[PDB]
Amino acid sequence: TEFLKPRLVDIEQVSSTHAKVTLEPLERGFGHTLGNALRRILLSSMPGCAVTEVEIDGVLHEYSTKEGVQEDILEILLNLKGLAVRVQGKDEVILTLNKSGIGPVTAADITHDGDVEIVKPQHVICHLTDENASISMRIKVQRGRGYVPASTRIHSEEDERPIGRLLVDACYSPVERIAYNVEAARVEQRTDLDKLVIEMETNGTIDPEEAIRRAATILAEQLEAFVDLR
Amino acid sequence: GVLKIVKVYLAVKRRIQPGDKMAGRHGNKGVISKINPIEDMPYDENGTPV
Repeated sequence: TEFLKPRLVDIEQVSSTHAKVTLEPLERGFGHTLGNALRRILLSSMPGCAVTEVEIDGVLHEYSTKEGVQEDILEILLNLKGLAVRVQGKDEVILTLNKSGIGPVTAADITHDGDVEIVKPQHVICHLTDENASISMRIKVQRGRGYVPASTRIHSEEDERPIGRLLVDACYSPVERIAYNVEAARVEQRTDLDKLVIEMETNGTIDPEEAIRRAATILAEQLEAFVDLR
Repeated sequence: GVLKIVKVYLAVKRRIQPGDKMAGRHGNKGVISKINPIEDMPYDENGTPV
């Protein structure tokens, strides 16, 4: 056993969404071993927060039309799925949005909770055309992982059935795109030994370094069973 | 015979599933067989899945 462990070298954060992470030195073949196994956990298993429920006033269903609003309610729900939200303390927060007058309703119009950060405040949700028009809604953000559709969520719970509650497809996973590469390491005299560049392209909330840390933790927790129980 | 009628309108939102028929525009038919997870799909060197 010539155990040679890699170490986190450099995190080239080009943007808050897109960041490269270089990794060296890796012994031959471990570059692709961790590369893919991590990519899989980073795609599907990464916990995140996502808009689960919405409840707009003057709205009985998502297919209706609201006066003084360019977008149909479905297109508003779409914008709320891609609303970047980070809940710090609790798993479930129900934010309130009341806004009026002529203006594109941005994410900053939502009343921020003590422990809730709206990561992109300039994110568009709805367009108010008429000055007389006012919009009011209650946006529930819950935490989960992966992607939970509204068609899978309308066939499980349904204990309380309040008429006026629109469910939304949850985009819980924060990682949008991920693709690991391999480059020259140029260490001491290892030569063969190289590195592993993990390029991540995420939303706002989950931080590149933090996310890779969590993904390696999930893989190590699955490996407990193969180390401990034989 | 008819005294009154109530017409109800439902809205189903059906998503794609195995069995649904798809095609292009050159007569190339097909049936979805499996929705493969994003983790499993092919991806180019850039990293973007098919």
